[PDB]
Amino acid sequence: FSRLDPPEAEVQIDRLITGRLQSLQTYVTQQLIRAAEIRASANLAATKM
Amino acid sequence: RFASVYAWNRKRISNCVADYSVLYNLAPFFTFKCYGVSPTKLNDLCFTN
Amino acid sequence: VYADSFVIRGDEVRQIAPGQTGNIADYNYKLPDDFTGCVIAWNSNKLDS
Repeated sequence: FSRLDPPEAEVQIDRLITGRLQSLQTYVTQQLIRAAEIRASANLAATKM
Repeated sequence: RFASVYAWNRKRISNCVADYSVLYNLAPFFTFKCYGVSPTKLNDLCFTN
Repeated sequence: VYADSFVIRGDEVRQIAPGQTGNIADYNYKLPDDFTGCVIAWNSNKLDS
């Protein structure tokens, strides 16, 4: 924002906002699959106890 | 005098305070394309070399 | 539809565009950054001179 005028500055930050959202989308999705993997172990642990 | 195309000059400017309004006031300077920084921000940065 | 008519000197005729800086824009007539319209400027040296 310091080096670029207002219109182009958005063009550039669009790449970062979509880029960083893609980083969080991947992070959350990996957590969802891991959470289900832990749950199947928790249900097995509850079954054995 | 300005140099020729095939042997272009290179002057190193350092250790001073940069004001760009003198450029805009004197002569039209029709083409002022900039490739890494917007001209209106040139007054709010600091340059290495 | 609103029409604004005036006469400037031909040196700064291109400072009408929003986002520019200068005496005429900052002190006489400035347009918003989100201007939605058109501008028509011509030379009338045959009449006013």
